[PDB]
Amino acid sequence: HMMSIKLNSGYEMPLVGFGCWKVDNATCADTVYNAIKVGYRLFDAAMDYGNCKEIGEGINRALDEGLVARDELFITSKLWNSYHDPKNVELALKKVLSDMKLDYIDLFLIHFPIAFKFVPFEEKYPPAFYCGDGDNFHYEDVPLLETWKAMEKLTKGGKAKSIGISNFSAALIYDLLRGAEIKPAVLQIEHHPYLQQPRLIEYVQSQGIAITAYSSFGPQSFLELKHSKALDTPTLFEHKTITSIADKYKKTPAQVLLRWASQRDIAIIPKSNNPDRLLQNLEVNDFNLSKEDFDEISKLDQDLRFNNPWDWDTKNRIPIFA
Amino acid sequence: MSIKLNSGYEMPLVGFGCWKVDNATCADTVYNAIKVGYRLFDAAMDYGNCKEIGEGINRALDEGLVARDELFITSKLWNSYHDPKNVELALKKVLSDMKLDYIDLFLIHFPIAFKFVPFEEKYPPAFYCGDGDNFHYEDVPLLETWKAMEKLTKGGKAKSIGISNFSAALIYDLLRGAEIKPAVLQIEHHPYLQQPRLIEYVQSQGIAITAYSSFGPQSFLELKHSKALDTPTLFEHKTITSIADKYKKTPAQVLLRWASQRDIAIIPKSNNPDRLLQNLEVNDFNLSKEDFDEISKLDQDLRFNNPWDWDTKNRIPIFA
Repeated sequence: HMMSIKLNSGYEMPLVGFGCWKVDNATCADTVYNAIKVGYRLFDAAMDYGNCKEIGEGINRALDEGLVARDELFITSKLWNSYHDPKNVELALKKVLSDMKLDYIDLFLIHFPIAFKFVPFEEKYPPAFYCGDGDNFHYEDVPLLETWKAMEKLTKGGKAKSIGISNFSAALIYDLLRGAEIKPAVLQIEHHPYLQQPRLIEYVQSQGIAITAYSSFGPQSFLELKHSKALDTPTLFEHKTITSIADKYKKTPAQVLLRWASQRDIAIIPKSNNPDRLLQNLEVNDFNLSKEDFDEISKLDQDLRFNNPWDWDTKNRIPIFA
Repeated sequence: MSIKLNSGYEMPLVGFGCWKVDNATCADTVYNAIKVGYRLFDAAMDYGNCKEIGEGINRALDEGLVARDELFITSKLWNSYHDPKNVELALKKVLSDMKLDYIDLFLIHFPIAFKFVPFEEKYPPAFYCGDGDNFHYEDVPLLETWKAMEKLTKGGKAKSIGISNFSAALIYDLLRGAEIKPAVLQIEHHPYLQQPRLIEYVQSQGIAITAYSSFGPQSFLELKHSKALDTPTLFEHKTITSIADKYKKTPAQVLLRWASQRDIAIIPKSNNPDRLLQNLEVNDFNLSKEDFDEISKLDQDLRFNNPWDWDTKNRIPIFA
């Protein structure tokens, strides 16, 4: 019995899934398949990762070999910024289903509250930060609610069982719900002990919207730690608060960081090409953090965000987190 | 000194903030301020002193001390009137209360939409939503309210329109469906809450910024929002006082110049004629690049005007 979240859409989402963000294309199909074998059922994808095709190979391989049924899996993808124009939303979902070789996805998210200039799929895919003009960014004047209304229409046809958002601030969600007929089922955000955004969490969960975390391990390189305003922030794998808790339960820092989220009903999507870690991540809910552990971890919040589109376009700063 | 708004009109960089001015003395205070040389007056439907402000303005006008086109009157659409049909009714109420036939700037006070309350039932409604102490809200997207604000500029009853307490992410989205860019953004702004990227993005869009609470937190509950051990008032912060000492100025002048020198409009208040004249002298002195660097270190995201604390049942997350 793996844990799941009952979405407001009526469908169940596994609490612990496999994040395909940053997974290399060469090994992706095997990694996905080997994950399904281990027991993973949710797989987090996106139009911008560029491995949707390889993810599908792993899925359909498991389906063909009879390791699982389709309704047992939970497939997430994300509408990239280039396709916020309502005319291109349905086309984007078709593109996802085509690449992954699936008849439907379980969750389709607006990847960012950002609308790049539409780049035809034939011109470039994944478009990433290309907007039809070299390295220059260009944007479309498409309010988020217009894109959401197109997302709501997708659910009428079944091609997307549930719809959601990613990287939306609480203020944006607050306004979006004023015009939404269907509330988002899921909000995905950067979430780790250094970026805890407790009031965002409280408000979003108060609305019955599930939350998925990415970057659960926090910053792990120079530029990622450079966002800190403190003098010498360590990685959460070395922070004394994490290692002490980890040592106390004979768990790894990674398991503590993942359980810190899942135990608060925040879905996690870790990745791993290591068999021992792959099973450790899946069974991360085998121990319990105490009230005292949570109080100590809450002290680490320092508003350290290292996935910030502000750093994308230097000519027109993207202020979604400003 | 003034700043030319993207609407074409000039807004004085130093105004008189009528927020928290007592009704009994507001009219004389406003009138005396005009005599000293003040031209911008920052009002709001929720302040409860709109009539008294208009009294001081019209007293000066009747005496010929100033012409109406020399004054810049700002008011704010309270949260109860975000439903488009109530937007023009709200402005008409402001104009009637203040006894003026047009306003220079009309701001959406907050990105929050309370349940409408008829003007006869209670005015100003404040946090009343037609149900005792319970808060109730309306599903009116901000863009719908803005479209009604835009319509107000076509009839001249409001020369310019703007917003207040909007985050950059909200402005980013609002401009996607806006025919008229907001002319002004008013926000809490002080060395403890500098929001530098919000300032940069907003000013890069041609939008003027007005600061309130330029002196920072000055009481126990206001300072309590700090996560630090013992935050002092900015009047006694060593970074502020050292700058004031070497330039032979007051901490208040430093705090105000920290905003005005960056083209951020200020709206202090005072009943002291000498302090009133002092505040009008913007370019009396300048802060150095080093001064700005030292002051920037004080930013700690200390926000003490947060609607999160209004409704404990349905937390208002506009700053979360």
